[PDB]
Amino acid sequence: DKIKGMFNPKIWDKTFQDGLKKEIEDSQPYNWGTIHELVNDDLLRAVRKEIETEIHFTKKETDIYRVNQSGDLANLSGLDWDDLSRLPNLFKLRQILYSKQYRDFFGYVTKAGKLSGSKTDMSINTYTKGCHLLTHDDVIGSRRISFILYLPDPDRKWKSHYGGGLRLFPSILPNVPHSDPSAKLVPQFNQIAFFKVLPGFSFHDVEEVKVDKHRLSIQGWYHIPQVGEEGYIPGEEEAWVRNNTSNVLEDFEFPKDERNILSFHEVKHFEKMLKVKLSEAEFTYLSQYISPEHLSSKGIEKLQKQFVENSSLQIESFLNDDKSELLKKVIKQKELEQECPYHSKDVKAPWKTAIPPHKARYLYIDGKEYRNFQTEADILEALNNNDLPNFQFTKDAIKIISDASGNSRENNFDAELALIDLAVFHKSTIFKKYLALLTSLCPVSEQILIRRFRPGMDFTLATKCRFNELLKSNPDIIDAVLEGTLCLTPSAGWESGELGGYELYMMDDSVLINDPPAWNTFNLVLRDESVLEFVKYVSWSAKSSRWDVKMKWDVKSC
Amino acid sequence: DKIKGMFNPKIWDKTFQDGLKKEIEDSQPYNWGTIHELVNDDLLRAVRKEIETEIHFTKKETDIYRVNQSGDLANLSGLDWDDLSRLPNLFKLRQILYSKQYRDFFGYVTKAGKLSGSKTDMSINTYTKGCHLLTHDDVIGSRRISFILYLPDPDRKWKSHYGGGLRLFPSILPNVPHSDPSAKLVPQFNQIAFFKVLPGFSFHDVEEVKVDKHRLSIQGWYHIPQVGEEGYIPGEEEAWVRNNTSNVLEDFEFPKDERNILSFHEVKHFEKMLKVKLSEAEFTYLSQYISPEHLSSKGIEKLQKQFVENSSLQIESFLNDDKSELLKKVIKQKELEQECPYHSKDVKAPWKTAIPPHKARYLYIDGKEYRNFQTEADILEALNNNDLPNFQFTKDAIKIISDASGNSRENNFDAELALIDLAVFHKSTIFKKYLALLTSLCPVSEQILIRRFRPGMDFTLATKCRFNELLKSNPDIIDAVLEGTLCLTPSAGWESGELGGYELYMMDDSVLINDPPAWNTFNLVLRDESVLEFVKYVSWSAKSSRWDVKMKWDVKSC
Ligand SMILES: O=C(O)CCC(=O)C(=O)O
Ligand SMILES: O=C(O)CCC(=O)C(=O)O
Ligand SMILES: [Fe+3]
Ligand SMILES: [Fe+3]
Repeated sequence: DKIKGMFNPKIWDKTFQDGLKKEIEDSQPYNWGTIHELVNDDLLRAVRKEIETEIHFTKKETDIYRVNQSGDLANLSGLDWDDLSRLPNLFKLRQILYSKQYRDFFGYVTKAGKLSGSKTDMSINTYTKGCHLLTHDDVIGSRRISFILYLPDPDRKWKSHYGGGLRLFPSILPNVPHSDPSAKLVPQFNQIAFFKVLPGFSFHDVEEVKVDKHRLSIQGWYHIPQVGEEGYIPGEEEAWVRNNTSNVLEDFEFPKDERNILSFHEVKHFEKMLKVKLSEAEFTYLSQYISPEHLSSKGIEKLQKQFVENSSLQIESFLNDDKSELLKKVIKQKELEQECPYHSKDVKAPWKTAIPPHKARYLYIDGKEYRNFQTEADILEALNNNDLPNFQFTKDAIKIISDASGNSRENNFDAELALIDLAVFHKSTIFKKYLALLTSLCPVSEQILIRRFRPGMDFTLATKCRFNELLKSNPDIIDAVLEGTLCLTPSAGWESGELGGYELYMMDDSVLINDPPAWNTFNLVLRDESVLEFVKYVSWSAKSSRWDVKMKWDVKSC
Repeated sequence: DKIKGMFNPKIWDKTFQDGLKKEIEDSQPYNWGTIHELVNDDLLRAVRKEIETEIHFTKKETDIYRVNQSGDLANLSGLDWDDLSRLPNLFKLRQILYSKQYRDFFGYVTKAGKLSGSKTDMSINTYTKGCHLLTHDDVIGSRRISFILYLPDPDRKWKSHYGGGLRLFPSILPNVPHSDPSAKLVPQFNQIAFFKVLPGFSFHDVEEVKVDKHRLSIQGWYHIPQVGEEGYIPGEEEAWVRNNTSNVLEDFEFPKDERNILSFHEVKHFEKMLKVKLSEAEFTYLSQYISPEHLSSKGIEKLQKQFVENSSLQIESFLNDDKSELLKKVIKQKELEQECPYHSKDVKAPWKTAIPPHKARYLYIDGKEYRNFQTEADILEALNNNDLPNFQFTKDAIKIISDASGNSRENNFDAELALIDLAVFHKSTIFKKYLALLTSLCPVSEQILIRRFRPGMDFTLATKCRFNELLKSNPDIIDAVLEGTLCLTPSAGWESGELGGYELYMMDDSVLINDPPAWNTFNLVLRDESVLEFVKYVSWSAKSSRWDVKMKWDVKSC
């Protein structure tokens, strides 16, 4: 048997097979398996060499990933699955993996039943330093089992600190993965990792590659049997796709994309002004935080003109010298002298973790009562007991925790307190008057968040604004959300190192803004329904978190 | 001189006059004066006797006062200012008070200028136990100087503990009086108190009469001179009335009549249900606070029917036995064993004082950061820095104050903590689902306040609901405010003693609800634009404060 002989002879042994089936049954957080030294060593070495000589990889980055790919439609990479003339060993590899012999073995140990021999579905990718793939479940089309065969250097050990681990996530509920993974597989040459595709459950990701090494892999899927194949059931595939394609789940997303309506006093002030002038006292108040260049008569005129022309502002050195210096000092001190929580269970007041991880992950201060979501019950409690932001109470709580601890260089809340003070400034009636002056728009609601995006952990994905549905019938209220981001990231290397963390606004060139983290910048965007936004995953190589203050307002023409 | 001789001879003495003018100039909180032994003693004694024999007084109560009056249009009291046949001494008294001789004296010492001799304007009233007159400024029509001549028993001293003091209020700003008075005059027979009417400033009230005594007085006004009189200036009166008749001041009112919009999760739950059923788990949650009789299938059906027919509910024994007993214990303990603040400066977290006192006075917990409004600056700071309610943070702050003090029978916050727990129950998603079930209305916003109305201090006046102006164009949102009051007043005697504190709803029989304070009642009223509501001034004779929880929701047909 020329097929059987191209695999490790152990895989044809009944005792081995039963042992592996048991391993898979007993695995966590959902059923998965691995086999070491799977394929004939000479064959797999020859495949690696063919790939190196015949395939050219191209970096592709999206919100969800950065991966060096070879699957371009025109086959300019050199990989054409319809014509493997220059890769005969790869041809042999695909043939043996989709053989009846292997499929019968593989379907048995995974309890997946019959698998398609003809619907071959493989991809060849490399992950180099900074490459990653964020949380997802693989539930697409007729996929039945996911597999990844790893081909890093056969004569060197791939090490845990290299990154590139396959990580698997437990679930709080179906389609609601826990923020932190519970298993990690470190890939080696000729090792295969695999799992039955599980709608709602099979959440996994590829840990960023943290060093200058090349993680080469062949990712594939076994599919539901097709017409004329063993195990084919007419209608099975159609039913599977339908049941996986066909908004209760938004309840499990935190923070909520919700704004609170402003006071009668506030709205009157904005209306009165826009039906042109700030008092000297009001300018004095603004000058406590904002640079003089953005408060001068001609500075304001320029900003007003820019907003009219672009429906956005990108302001540099937004905060004045005093506040910029204060914030830089306290943020740098926290970055360099304090320990950051790197698991949601370890996050303490005033911080929360954005969830679920197939949508976002980051730390935030919202001014609401402390939440740490580890169980379904924790989430249900929050939903039954909505509370509203209160930044002064949050400040108060911080002082009491701090005074109990001693307020040292290791545990002080100087950064959080300074950032909350900044949030309170932006919550002030006078700030919103200034915002109204710049935009000729009348804020009627607000949400303010302080965010920290940790290296190797944090990101958001491309999403649209959420309109205040109670305000939809109001003809004065514009069909848009005004969104501000005050970036306070003190480290460098973001652009040159491609460290992620950039704020991206695009139309659904479609890119409106692509802004790597910087220090003391203020972005303002009037978002209509279609505009997409995200903050890119922050690389482990970043020398600080991305820190910012995120602000959102419903607005009326005034 | 028959006129001069009917007054104390001292008032015609230049040295006396100048001394009095100086007293008035140097007085606080606004210029006022008093003269002792003003009138011929025999004359004033004869006037008192005529009043006792010839005038019948009738108790009249409104939101602002309770006073035994004699000014009925038909003159059934026996007092007819056009025919004093049976009161010739009263005739003589009016004549001398409006004489040129007296007006020249009175106008001089008050720096009020000329006064009308013909536009006589007097009223005769008695204040008996429980009678009072709340804060007001006397600024009506052509009134120039206010005076009150007191005629209690001439042969007994009126004592401070009798009450019935004339109290004068300082101002934070024009038309914004301080909550607490800064001067009090204790009336005696033949004593006159007076002040120039001052738009924006001349705020005064009559302290409740606290004992079974009869405070008889003649209140009057001197007016701007009329045509043909000394000092008449054509157009003066018209200009005065115009400048006093012709909404910035709502900024100074606390608490704000403002509701916060509910979460997306909440509104979805109500919509889903009303487009009929609560789960067993939801009933279990409700049963923690609410009596079984209001959660049963037929109990609910009855309430639903009552609300359909009346657009209101009046529920007795609302809370279950466990919670009723807990709340009664802690409220009674606070009433009987702890000291209540009786000046706004003495009110501490978590309590605030409703202001200004010509509109309302009471203590409330709103869950917002602590405020104590003693200056204009204090108010302006709050207005520039709006914050939102957070009951858990309020609870947290209470524990830290309590643990610093020792948590004794004298200083514990057991009542406040139990009341906040109750507020949190009513803030729960499941409670609002139950509310939606009872009413077939869909809450979309909320405000919850805990209120304490102290004996001898606290009240509100008749006002309409305030619509959420941002929601006016929404056709689904009903032009009404749903309003709940959970009364938790543990003392008795309210109705029999006429102790005030009643909750009054009336159409602008017009009375919808007149409900004296009781224990564990829940009133629910769907208020359209016109419906007026107030809580009547609580008598010093009440044996506890009125305690309640006030709830307001915007609602849609769902
Ligand atoms: O390379 C891996 O380990 C897994 C890749 C993956 O999950 C995917 O491409 O869907
Ligand atoms: O009787 C008093 O002392 C004052 C009465 C009063 O202020 C009034 O009737 O307007
Ligand atoms: Fe995958
Ligand atoms: Fe008065």
